[PDB]
Amino acid sequence: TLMFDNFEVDFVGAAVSCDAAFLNLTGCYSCNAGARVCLSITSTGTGSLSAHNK
Amino acid sequence: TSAEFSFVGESTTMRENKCFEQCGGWGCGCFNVNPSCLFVHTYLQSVRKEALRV
Amino acid sequence: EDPHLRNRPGKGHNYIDGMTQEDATCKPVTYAGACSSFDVLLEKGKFPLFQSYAHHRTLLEAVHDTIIAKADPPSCDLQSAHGNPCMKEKLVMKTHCPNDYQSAHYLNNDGKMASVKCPPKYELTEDCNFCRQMASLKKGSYPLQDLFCQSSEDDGSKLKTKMKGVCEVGVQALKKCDGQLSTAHEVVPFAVFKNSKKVYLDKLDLKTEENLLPDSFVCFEHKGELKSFDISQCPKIGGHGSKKCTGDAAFCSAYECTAQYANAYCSHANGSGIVQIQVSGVWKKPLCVGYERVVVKRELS
Amino acid sequence: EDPHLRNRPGKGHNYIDGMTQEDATCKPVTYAGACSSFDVLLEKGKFPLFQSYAHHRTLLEAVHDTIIAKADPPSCDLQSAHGNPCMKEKLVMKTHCPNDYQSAHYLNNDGKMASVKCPPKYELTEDCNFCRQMASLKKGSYPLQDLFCQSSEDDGSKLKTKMKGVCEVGVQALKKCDGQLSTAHEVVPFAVFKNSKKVYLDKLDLKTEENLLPDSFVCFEHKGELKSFDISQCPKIGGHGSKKCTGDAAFCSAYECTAQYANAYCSHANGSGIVQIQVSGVWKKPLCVGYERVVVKRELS
Repeated sequence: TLMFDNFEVDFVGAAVSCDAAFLNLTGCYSCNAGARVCLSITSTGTGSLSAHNK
Repeated sequence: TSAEFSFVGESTTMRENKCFEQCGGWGCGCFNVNPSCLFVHTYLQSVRKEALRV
Repeated sequence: EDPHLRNRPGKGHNYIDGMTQEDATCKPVTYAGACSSFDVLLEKGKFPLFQSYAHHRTLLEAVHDTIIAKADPPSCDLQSAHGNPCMKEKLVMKTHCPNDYQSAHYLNNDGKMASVKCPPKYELTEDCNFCRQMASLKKGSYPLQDLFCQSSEDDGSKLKTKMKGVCEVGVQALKKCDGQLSTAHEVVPFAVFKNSKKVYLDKLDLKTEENLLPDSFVCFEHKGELKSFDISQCPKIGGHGSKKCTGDAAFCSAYECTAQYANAYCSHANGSGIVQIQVSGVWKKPLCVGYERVVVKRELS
Repeated sequence: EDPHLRNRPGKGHNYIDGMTQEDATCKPVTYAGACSSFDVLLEKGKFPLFQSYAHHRTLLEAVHDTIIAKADPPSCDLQSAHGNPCMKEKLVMKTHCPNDYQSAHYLNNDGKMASVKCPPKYELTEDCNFCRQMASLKKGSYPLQDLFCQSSEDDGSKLKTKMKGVCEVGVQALKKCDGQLSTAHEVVPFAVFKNSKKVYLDKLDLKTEENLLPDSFVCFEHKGELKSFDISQCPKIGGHGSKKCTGDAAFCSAYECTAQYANAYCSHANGSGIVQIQVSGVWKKPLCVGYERVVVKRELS
């Protein structure tokens, strides 16, 4: 149970470009733990990478 | 007996004193932003002009 | 008692024509004076309603503020000769007068101001029906009712006393009653609207509402116990006054808060503002609401 | 045990620009030191925190030890209401002002040292905001806050009051609060670092680290009222030279005891050393944590 007791957060940066890479893919399928993925993100600024399938 | 309604308790009738808690600020008619209270002097009065002896 | 509640809102006139012997201590209301027509209003164990509503007008103050008109005669003499219309309501009003005082003011049936007057130097009895031959003598008026005046312009002349199973209360005549009825003295509230008769009440439901009026605040200074200060000399939002004055949010919402450029520190006055009455659910603004002990005739069988 | 809380380690000077009457009996502060700025610190039922931290410095002692800087001006006036840089922080506070006092020092927001001064022979008021007219007047000041002092040079200026759930608490205004709120007059812990601002805190987590330091060992002149003596002139362990000094068990175990060759008897401080605090979850060494009764605005909407 996550509870937020009046917390202040800010985000000075924005969204910039960056290259990603592959590391390792472990885990399982059709289970509660799922499959853990390893991705190597190499960027120059502070932001967030968004990815999706087809 | 409250000091405001002290003249009501002079009669020999059934009465009680139940305090309450209300909000404050200028949203309900208060000068201070602190939560206000409430003074209620409830007294009983007869209704039916006939009584029963069980 | 309570020296902090001596500041009266508006003009603050607790006198009347005829008994102007203590006008030096009541106009204006000072602290070192001995106002006979105000000391009994702050005594504990008598008038709790006036203590709860301290910063409000009274009867004579309402007369001097063009709110309540004067009757005819406004000061009836106690030397009656099988007449005097100001006696039929006084005899049916059982009050307690601790002598000393010579006059007494109350509310009439029409809604004006009907008071008695005794020739000097007489003193009232245990009730105040006649001034016998003469500690010392209080040249004032003993308040017989615990009512308070206020400034309002709410219309309400089409409303009368509507009770349940009550014959004739006070000096009025509600409904017809020819069967069995009682005769005793009970405390029944009342309320008078704008240009209306003395309408009685049955279930009083007050509503204290604060306002930003200059009379609803105090002015206490520190430079020079604490000493009082004139609040009317404070700066006004949009103009400029003689002196300065600072305070909190309630005091700063009406006057300009200069902080370090002020000479006093005003606060909020307890027991001020206009009140509303609940008449048939719709909240109305009365003018004078109080309590009195008159003859009440209820319906019995 | 060992009532040696009157001795002041190090320099121990309680002087300020303005109180020139207690200059002869103020530097240093020995057992026979007379001054109203220090006698009220050891009184019972007023300053409990100073009694808990008796073997520590004060505010003026921290100023003379090149730890706490001075404001500009360091001593203000409360006579004329022409405005001065001191009322902006004094009006938001609420501290008691004892009788027969002219000055009142406290801790400002900029981390320096600001104080006021009353012109002779006008004393202060009950709240300390203004000054009124005048027993015998004291020759010193009165600490408005309950803070202490210590020897610390830890850096920490790039910080900010991290108190969630409240609005404008103390002096630092994090964000406005015009909607629903509830203000009062409570106490909030704060700590000022080296060349920083008054950073308020929520909970207080102090910890005194006892260590064999020269600032934790008192000493007085030995002879056949006791007079204080510099404890830093004593030798180290395994040495018998320079200024001789003796003690009991802690001083004899830490240093040496020459018995008859010693000219001053030393002792141990009842609880003294390095005092830490838990600010921002990081162990830091502050300067003087104190309390104050200011305006605390909380958040409700």
